[PDB]
Amino acid sequence: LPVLTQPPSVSVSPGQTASITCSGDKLGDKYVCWYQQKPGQSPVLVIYQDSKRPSGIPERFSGSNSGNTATLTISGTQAMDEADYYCQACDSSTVFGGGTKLTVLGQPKAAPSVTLFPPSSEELQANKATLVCLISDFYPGAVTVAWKADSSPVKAGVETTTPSKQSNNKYAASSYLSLTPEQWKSHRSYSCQVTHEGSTVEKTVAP
Amino acid sequence: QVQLQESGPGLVKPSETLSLTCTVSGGSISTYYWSWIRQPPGKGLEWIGYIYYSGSTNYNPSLKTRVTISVDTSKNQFSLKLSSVTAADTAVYYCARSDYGDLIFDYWGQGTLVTVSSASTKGPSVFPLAPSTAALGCLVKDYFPEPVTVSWNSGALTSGVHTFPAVLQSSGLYSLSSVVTVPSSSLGTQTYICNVNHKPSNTKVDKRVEP
Amino acid sequence: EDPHLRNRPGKGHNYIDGMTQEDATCKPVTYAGACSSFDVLLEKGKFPLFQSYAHHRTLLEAVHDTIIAKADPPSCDLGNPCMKEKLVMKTHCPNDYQSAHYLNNDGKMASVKCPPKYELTEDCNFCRQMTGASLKKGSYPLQDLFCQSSEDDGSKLKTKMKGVCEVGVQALKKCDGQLSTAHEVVPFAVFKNSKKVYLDKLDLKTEENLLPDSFVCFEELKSFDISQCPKIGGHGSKKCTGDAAFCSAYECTAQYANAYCSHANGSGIVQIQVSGVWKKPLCVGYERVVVKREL
Repeated sequence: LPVLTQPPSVSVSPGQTASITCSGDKLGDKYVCWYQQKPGQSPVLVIYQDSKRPSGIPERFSGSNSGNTATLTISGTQAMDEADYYCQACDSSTVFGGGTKLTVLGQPKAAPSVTLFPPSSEELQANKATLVCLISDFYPGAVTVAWKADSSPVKAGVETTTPSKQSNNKYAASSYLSLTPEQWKSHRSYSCQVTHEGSTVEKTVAP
Repeated sequence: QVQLQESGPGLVKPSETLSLTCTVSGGSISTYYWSWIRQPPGKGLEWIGYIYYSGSTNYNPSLKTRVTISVDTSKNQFSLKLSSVTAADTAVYYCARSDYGDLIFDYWGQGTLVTVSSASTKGPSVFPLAPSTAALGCLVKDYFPEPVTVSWNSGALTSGVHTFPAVLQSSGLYSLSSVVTVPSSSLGTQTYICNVNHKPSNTKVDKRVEP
Repeated sequence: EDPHLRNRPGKGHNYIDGMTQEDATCKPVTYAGACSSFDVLLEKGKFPLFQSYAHHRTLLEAVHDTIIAKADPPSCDLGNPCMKEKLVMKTHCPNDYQSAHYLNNDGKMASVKCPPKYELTEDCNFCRQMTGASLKKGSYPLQDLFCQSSEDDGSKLKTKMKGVCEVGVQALKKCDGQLSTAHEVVPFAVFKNSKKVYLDKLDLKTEENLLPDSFVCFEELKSFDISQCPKIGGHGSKKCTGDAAFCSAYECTAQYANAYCSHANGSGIVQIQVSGVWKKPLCVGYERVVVKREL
């Protein structure tokens, strides 16, 4: 059964020319399609029959196919074009390529915006207690999250998501701290400390 | 103008049969090719098979022994059956349309996630994240399997809504949060209700959030 | 004017093997959709013989109905095996075809096929790299013909043509004198066990009957297989109605009918006069080939 190989991870600085390769034996005898997929949504056809463009697709998108290699090229790559790119043999024995993530360099650093909610009184009536730390709109896509009860690191019960790309190309993350109602009431404050690229952003709550 | 809409359970036990249905709207089955495609979490696309109105089919050879695709022109839908299912079948399942048997997919459905697991379905608890621009929200706690959809004021409130990706806890249950930013002036005078939909448990909660 | 030309007898498969990408509209051909292997046959005055017998089988339908065998090898890409028979025949191919098919001298279906992303030239003797939008997904019929099953033996029928020295690839005798040459549109027939039989005159008669290929059935029209209909005092899965000829043989339920079945006009068993005798052929057609006549 056929296999087409793309590179993971192509990188390009804005306005420059990105090129995604897709290889397989005698691939030049088959027609090739390309699809762009953005976080959380369905693939979108961007190139079909090696080089044609669907009605409504920016003309900076072009493609070509010859020999053992098809190529999808974006001229003047924008931030808009950060996505995964799949090639397909849209011919007799159909197969997709493994996919290429396209990162467009030089986008500006942004610090996380952090919102921190205390336990709801409904949850305290359920004799449970959760603190929610919501972390949005930061670039690059890496944070670390430390929790304090007044002064000192929190023993246990924190769960943090890996960061995930938003629509606007920035990242989001969540941290949850679970406590007994007694642990909530017994301290004077709780803090979520989010550290992004050396600098720390800290919100607090109190019973 | 076509819309494709996948429906089916979100949870299938190992060795059992998975079943999905795609409903075509604003169009018809007609003479197109109708395909099922899947994507394992974090991985690439794989084509499963196609059918056309006459009932004739063509399957990925890696899967042909476990795949059935069927069509219902009178109801404008088509269906997938994937049998003796395994953890490798956990994926988002997409329906897609193509003009010809070269499978140029120019219309796609939204995708349904199907998780293969022996775990039981569990419907979520919903709690209000009261406001202290003001942020308010809904905490959706301890559900299985993913996904859960949230709307605010029956979908009337869209600008300023951030529904965060779920955390998967040590318990094996998921949780997520929905937050909406509003005018601080409005907080005494507008109603904010979050609507939580967990299909795999047929749970549906509408929670009011006040200061 | 007949509204059921796309409601085909037999299976109605109009595709050549290894060109499978318009099966949804070509396997079978029916009322809806476009088929690059079939539609051309219904354009006004392009295939006159087939249009006078449009409820008989195309060459491709006859292959998939096992009436006609596929040549051996079944394609050829463009130099020796093909192109002998192909080069004596003068044909115009529309643009964007990768394939074109014909009945060869042995009475089998042969084809010429271009490489991927190549098309046939207007004379169908060469292939060139894709000019234009899109290759079509079917094969172009190079002959004007129609077909039918037959058990009539023609192992004794050989081309006989007065004053003709060569017609196509067949040399009929030795002519020592000088010859005149021309591309001629020549009637031919193919029988059980015969080679292609070229003819000086085409002479045909239809004998009508009430067999399944004499009716077309339909539920926007949709095709319905008459084999689902119960004959009178017999079993069947669906409920049907039709004209009087149909009701004379099948059960007729004017109120609970799923489908209606009319007589397919022009249908029947076709016979051809060969050296004064009437014989039932497998295919009959016209072909534009080189002919050499004595002077």
